[PDB]
Amino acid sequence: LAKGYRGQRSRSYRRAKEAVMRALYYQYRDRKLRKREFRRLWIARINAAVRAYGLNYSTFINGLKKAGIELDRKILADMAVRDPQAFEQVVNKVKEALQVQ
Amino acid sequence: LAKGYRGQRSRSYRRAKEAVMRALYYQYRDRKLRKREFRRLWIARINAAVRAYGLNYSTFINGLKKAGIELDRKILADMAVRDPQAFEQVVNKVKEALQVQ
Repeated sequence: LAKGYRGQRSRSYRRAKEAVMRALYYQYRDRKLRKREFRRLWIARINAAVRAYGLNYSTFINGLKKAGIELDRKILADMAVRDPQAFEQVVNKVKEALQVQ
Repeated sequence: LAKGYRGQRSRSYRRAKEAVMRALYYQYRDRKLRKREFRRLWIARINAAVRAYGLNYSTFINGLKKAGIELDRKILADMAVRDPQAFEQVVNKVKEALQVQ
């Protein structure tokens, strides 16, 4: 046991652990960056979808929250292309929650 | 709000609710699957790499466990190409451990 537990003062240990640390870093980074690329499209797409409805990503979000609708950007973005009419409903239910005087 | 919380028996509900579930089933299937192609990739390399040292994926995993070495096949398949030498050192530790008189 030298890589699972107990950090030997071994000459070989120091080298193997260094390799383990480099695997961890590179992977962790690809994950985060890959994940950043998506969140990027999710918002680009959602904004673009509510344009024709007189809204922008910012207003659609701060509106969804005051209507009690709990949905993620990956779900939002998906719906807009999978079921366009259902997507329209959420928007209306949000325009209703917003425009109230 | 036939989406976030409270499942009102309206036309909107069912429609928007089916949409959510479809977005969920799809994104879930892609993860599982993508996570499944890699799992196969890893094992295929680690095997081919432990080849010349006189072992296969099976024996190498049995050894990693008798020597108390907790490393992922994700980490493993990484080291095998990033630091071939350090990899050799884990091999030699498993092989050693393995033979007992």
